[PDB]
Order: sequence, then structure tokens, then C-alpha cells
Amino acid sequence: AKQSMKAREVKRVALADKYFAKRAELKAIISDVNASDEDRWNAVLKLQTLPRDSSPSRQRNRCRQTGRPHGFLRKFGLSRIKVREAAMRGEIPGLKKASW
Amino acid sequence: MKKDIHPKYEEITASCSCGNVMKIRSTVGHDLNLDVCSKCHPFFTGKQRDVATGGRVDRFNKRFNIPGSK
Repeated sequence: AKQSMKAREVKRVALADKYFAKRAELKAIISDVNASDEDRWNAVLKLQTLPRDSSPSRQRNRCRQTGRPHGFLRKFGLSRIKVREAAMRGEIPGLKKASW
Repeated sequence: MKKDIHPKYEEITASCSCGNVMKIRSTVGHDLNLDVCSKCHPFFTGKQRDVATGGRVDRFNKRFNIPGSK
């Protein structure tokens, strides 16, 4: 509901995509078994501290536009209640129900 | 040696071994004192740089991995 939880969340998502995309084999180099006495060291954790403040692991793919805690749906940009409000009003393409 | 309530010559002096193996042993020794210790700690992260025994495939100096292979 608060603007501070929306403000944290919005900045994390544009910089998670900026910073981690170009640091996706760094993950392999410093954790996964891809190294075997090769690097495994401080010099690449010099770089993984950037995707940290803003990274997928702190971006719960939610509250980047709406002020509803949990039940978010990243595919609409919305949540439980606002998906239902927009269906009621026909503001979504193809929205019907299953009858089979 | 007593005779008025003890048998003469015993047959409870048998074998030159009495070594235990099919039962309990080394609980505080087995000839002379032992007492062991255990040190393990969570994983073998005891150093700033490890080797891997499940993956031994060579390090690429790349920046893309799953998104690198399209």
C-alpha cells in the first residue's frame, strides 16, 4: 500500500535487468562448478556487488505500478483485484471464462 | 591354594588371546587409552578458493551463460 515499497521495487527492476544480464556467467565463475581452482576469488565479487542492491533475487516481480501486497501477476502488470476490475469493464483482449 | 571350599586346579585360564571384535571395542581403549575427535564444519569452504569434484569443466571468461546460448 505504501509509496516507499513501490519506490524500492521500481528502481530494483530496471537495474536488475541492467546489471545482472551482463553478469550471468559471473554467477557460473564464482559459484557453479565451472571453476576448479580457476579464479574463485574477490576480483569478480568486485562486480557482483552491483547486481545486489538491484538484482532478480530482491525483485519479487511485483508492486512496480500497484499498491496491493502479494497476489501479483507480472503478465498483466497488476494484482487479483485489478485483473477482476478490468475484466468487469472489458479493458483486456480475449477475456472470457471456460465452459467445457 | 585353598581346598576346603575351592576346587583344585582350574580350567578357566584358557587361550592366549581375549581380543574383542564380534562385540564392543575402543569405547575408551582396547589395550591402552584412546579418545578420538571429529572436525567437519558445514561444507569444505575452508578457503577463499576451492576445487570442484562434481564439475571439472574449464572456466570461460564470458559474461553470458543461459542467455549466451541462443
